[PDB]
Amino acid sequence: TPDVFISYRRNSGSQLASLLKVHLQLHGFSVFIDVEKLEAGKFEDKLIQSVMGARNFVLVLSPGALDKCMQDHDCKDWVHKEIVTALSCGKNIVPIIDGFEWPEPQVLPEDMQAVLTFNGIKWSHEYQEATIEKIIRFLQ
Amino acid sequence: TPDVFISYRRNSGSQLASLLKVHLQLHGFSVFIDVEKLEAGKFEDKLIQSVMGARNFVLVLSPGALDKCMQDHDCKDWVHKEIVTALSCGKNIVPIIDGFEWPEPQVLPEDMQAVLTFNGIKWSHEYQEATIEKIIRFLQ
Ligand SMILES: CN(C(=O)N[C@@H]1COCC1(F)F)[C@@H](COc1ccccc1)c1cc[n+]([C@@H]2O[C@H](COP(=O)(O)OP(=O)(O)OC[C@@H]3O[C@@H](n4cnc5c(N)ncnc54)[C@H](O)[C@@H]3O)[C@@H](O)[C@H]2O)cc1
Ligand SMILES: CN(C(=O)N[C@@H]1COCC1(F)F)[C@@H](COc1ccccc1)c1cc[n+]([C@@H]2O[C@H](COP(=O)(O)OP(=O)(O)OC[C@H]3O[C@@H](n4cnc5c(N)ncnc54)[C@H](O)[C@@H]3O)[C@@H](O)[C@H]2O)cc1
Repeated sequence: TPDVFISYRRNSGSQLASLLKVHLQLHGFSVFIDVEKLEAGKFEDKLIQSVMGARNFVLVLSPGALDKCMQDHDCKDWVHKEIVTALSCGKNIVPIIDGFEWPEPQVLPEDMQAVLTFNGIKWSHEYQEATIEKIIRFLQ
Repeated sequence: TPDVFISYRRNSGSQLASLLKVHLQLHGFSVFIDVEKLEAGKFEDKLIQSVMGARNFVLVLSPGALDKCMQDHDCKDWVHKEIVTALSCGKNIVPIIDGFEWPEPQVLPEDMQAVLTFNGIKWSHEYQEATIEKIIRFLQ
């Protein structure tokens, strides 16, 4: 029922993810971010259904955002889990690049390596309105 | 003419500072932040005029936000200059605390120790709108 899911890393991406939420809602999108819209019940189900329900998966690539996905053999890391769901479901994946270094794909789990083939949007501190505009152009 | 001046550290606080700006604009307040409002001319002049011009001074205390203030005995650091300006002008100072560890006064320059005597607001990741509502209570 939301159009946009926001996947982010708390310890480096929380503030950016929130700013993305606020801007997109301003522009008429219904947005899921965990802190606003993850409510009662077993969260493993709710989180994954929430990815499945949104056309758009916006992924915040703050510095090191994918480091916990590395060597996540049992799929216990939540950004890992969200990306796989977005990939499996063929979502409109929009990476947002905020000081991220592109790792060699093979440091990532096979089931999320394809995340790096989607075109991302550089988050510009100096030109935020234009960044926001570009993100809206990408959204389906 | 701006009602609110946002002073912040770029390396740790740029996202929060932009998040705060949007929320305050949505609530009808005119906000200076550099990356939107600092325009042509000598920036030393224009910034200081901007602090002097705004009833309210929102200071973003991201972690280590005052580190480059300490031992800054010549007032070269920009967060130091902004604070000193807001103090001298008797501005409504509003600290926003986001993982900031409170320092002993003695480690700060004498000219800006008084900033620690102001009542600050805890930035809550889980209750952002409540945080924003409290900030607006503080503002004049
Ligand atoms: C004039 N400057 C700009 O960045 N101008 C940009 C153009 O319009 C928008 C804009 F503001 F972003 C900078 C000036 O730097 C210094 C710093 C020391 C000595 C001389 C200049 C600016 C401005 C404002 N604040 C205030 O303080 C706080 C941030 O302080 P700090 O986190 O510690 O910031 P810093 O990272 O040490 O400064 C970074 C510098 O900022 C840029 N940059 C430096 N030179 C100039 C210059 N000539 N013209 C344009 N940009 C300049 C370069 O990126 C440098 O890296 C905030 O509250 C701000 O209000 C600090 C530095
Ligand atoms: C259900 N959890 C919540 O945080 N719930 C909060 C209450 O409602 C709103 C809310 F979401 F903020 C967490 C669950 O954590 C884990 C983590 C590992 C194993 C089991 C549970 C959640 C949820 C969503 N995301 C998604 O992923 C990304 C964030 O990933 P990371 O930065 O890496 O995340 P983390 O911060 O390391 O999470 C662990 C922390 O999460 C909290 N916390 C853990 N337990 C629960 C729990 N039972 N109920 C509430 N909070 C819980 C504690 O603060 C833990 O330290 C985003 O894209 C999110 O969509 C990750 C973790």
